Amino acid sequence: ERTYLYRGRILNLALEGRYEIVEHKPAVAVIALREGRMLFVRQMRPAVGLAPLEIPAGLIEPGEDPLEAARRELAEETGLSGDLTYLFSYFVSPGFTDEKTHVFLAENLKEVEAAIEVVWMRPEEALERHQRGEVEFSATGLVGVLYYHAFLR
Amino acid sequence: ERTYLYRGRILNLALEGRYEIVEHKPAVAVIALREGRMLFVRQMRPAVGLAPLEIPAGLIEPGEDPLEAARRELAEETGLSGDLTYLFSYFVSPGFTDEKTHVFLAENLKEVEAAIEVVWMRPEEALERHQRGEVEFSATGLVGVLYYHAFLR
Ligand SMILES: Nc1ncnc2c1ncn2[C@@H]1O[C@H](COP(=O)(O)OP(=O)(O)OC[C@H]2O[C@H](O)[C@H](O)[C@@H]2O)[C@@H](O)[C@H]1O
Ligand SMILES: Nc1ncnc2c1ncn2[C@@H]1O[C@H](COP(=O)(O)OP(=O)(O)OC[C@H]2O[C@H](O)[C@H](O)[C@@H]2O)[C@@H](O)[C@H]1O
Ligand SMILES: [Mn+2]
Ligand SMILES: [Mn+2]
Ligand SMILES: [Mn+2]
Ligand SMILES: [Mn+2]
Ligand SMILES: [Mn+2]
Ligand SMILES: [Mn+2]
Repeated sequence: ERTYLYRGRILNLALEGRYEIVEHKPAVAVIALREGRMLFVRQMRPAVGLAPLEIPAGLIEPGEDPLEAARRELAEETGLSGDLTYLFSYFVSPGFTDEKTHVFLAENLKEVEAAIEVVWMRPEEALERHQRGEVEFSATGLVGVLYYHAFLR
Repeated sequence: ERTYLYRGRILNLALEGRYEIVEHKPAVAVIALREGRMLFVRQMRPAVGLAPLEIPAGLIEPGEDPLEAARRELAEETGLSGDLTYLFSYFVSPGFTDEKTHVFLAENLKEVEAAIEVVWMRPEEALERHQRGEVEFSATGLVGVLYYHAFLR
């Protein structure tokens, strides 16, 4: 049984016996390569007090499925559309939250539309800047970089 | 300025203006290969109501640095010790929490010690079971699988 301590906009906090649980909407993230650059985004993230390197990502809204949310986030954050393929999903931190992220690949990007900074960057370069302490990653940014190195070279 | 709504054992819930923020201890995770198998673990995770495929992981305790926490978690969860190398870090979900995960590689594993299920499994097989819907991943499990495919074949 869950007891709710807080019902919010983007999360709920519950207790389930001794466990502290944060309920959170599911998310999507989009991996996109063009001319050897990966599409990263950065924005201020008050939770961490900095702007980590992320890939385009967002919450799934009411009525939407993951593919539709992925299309919307890509367009809203970067002005692009592409051919989207589902890759895999993961729980961001299942020791305390149910947030699940669905990850897509986007191909054949086109500008559909001309706060969030678009940062095209070679993944090799993102990984080197991170190893040197120059940038932090979100899980989505790291998953994009590792996926590229595994499968897209 | 943060306003605190809840101060807990493994998180705090705060408001920072319009943002809902969950403070959380930093974590470590350990990627380990032996004879082509990756060291996964599974445990029931009440937040998600299932046991996703993870790698050995845990919270950094008071007094510890990430390397020490990684050594401890590996031993406590799997009875093993190894030669540990720092790889990279990521924020699990920086749109709402400050949880940061430090990821290590372990080599030359040895049994130091004879709830958490140890699951040695080829990463190729973990990825195929996940694509087929048979298992879910945590971020740490997916990062382990992608890192292997990128760098350890
Ligand atoms: N939700 C909870 N609330 C209260 N206490 C808990 C909770 N979960 C576990 N405990 C207690 O806290 C102790 C913590 O066990 P350790 O191995 O250091 O951590 P980990 O594996 O949980 O988390 C490691 C990362 O992996 C996952 O992605 C997580 O989300 C983290 O990001 C447990 O024995 C319980 O006593
Ligand atoms: N902590 C917050 N609390 C309140 N509202 C917020 C918060 N953060 C953003 N908003 C509002 O909610 C809207 C959400 O913007 P969208 O693009 O769909 O989501 P995303 O990119 O934030 O999160 C995507 C994933 O990436 C990260 O890993 C996250 O942790 C997620 O896992 C914002 O415009 C704000 O109005
Ligand atoms: Mn977003
Ligand atoms: Mn957005
Ligand atoms: Mn912009
Ligand atoms: Mn653990
Ligand atoms: Mn443990
Ligand atoms: Mn066990």
